[PDB]
Amino acid sequence: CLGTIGPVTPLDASDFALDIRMPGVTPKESDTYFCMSMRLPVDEEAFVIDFKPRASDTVHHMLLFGCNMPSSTGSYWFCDEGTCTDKANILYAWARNAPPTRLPKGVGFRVGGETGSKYFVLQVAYGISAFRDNHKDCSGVSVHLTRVPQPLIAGMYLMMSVDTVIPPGEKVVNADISCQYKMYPMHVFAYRVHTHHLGKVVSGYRVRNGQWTLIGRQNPQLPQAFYPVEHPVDVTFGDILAARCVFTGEGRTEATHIGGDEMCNLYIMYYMEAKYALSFMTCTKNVAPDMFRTIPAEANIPIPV
Ligand SMILES: [Cu+2]
Repeated sequence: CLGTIGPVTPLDASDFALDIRMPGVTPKESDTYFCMSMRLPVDEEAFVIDFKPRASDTVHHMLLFGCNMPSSTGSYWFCDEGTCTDKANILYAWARNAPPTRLPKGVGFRVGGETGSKYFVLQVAYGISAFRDNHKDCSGVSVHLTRVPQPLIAGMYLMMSVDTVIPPGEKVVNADISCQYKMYPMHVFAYRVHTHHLGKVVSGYRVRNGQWTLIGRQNPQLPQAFYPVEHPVDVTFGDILAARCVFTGEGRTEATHIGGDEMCNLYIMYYMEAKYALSFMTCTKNVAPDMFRTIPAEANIPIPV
């Protein structure tokens, strides 16, 4: 917190580093989520091509989002209040002991410009010793940006459930998500799963001509970082993306709805060739419910915490 680093560090003619660091916060109670924003210093298009975590020891988890309207203009805030008022687009997730895993060579997220995010929003989640004379913490992430066009553009394919209810006691409830893919090819290289306490497992697949290829499979009670996809999965025009979240209602007194409460989110991080690329994409439907009768057995086997 006596760093001399400077928020923008020029690197060479076309690149700069952005240091995104909590402005000296004091985590009070445990499980505390703090948020801060950082404006891109350029107006034109740039590419985020690398990330370096600068985490304290006590930092459990960090997320980085791109958006155009952070939820506060304050120095920092509590993320309970929200991340961005507009769509918060996840770019990066770090968890202690997870390998955060790198952007592949030639891949960048596109920001700035007419259609790219104007701000980053950083979230830092703290795990706290009750002495320390109000310790100041400046955890965060350094971001590497370039104005040199990248050949491959990263983006997020967000699958989410909204139609499903968990009746009390049911032990096993499936929430299924599926959409037809109709863009240029995307190549999936990482995934993140999100659910609250009732989630057991979250699985994502590419389905082509009735054959299922796993994108990724994880227990959402583990740290919600981005996990790497072993061998990147090409998703192409005509494929279906399918995801299933497995819930419990055991110990529940009343029904639980999948709506912010429970959630079934699968973040599929991809790249696409630059000239055909888009930054986002979402599925919020179950268009092919019948196909889940053929889902691989593995999508139902638990992954204990
Ligand atoms: Cu949630």
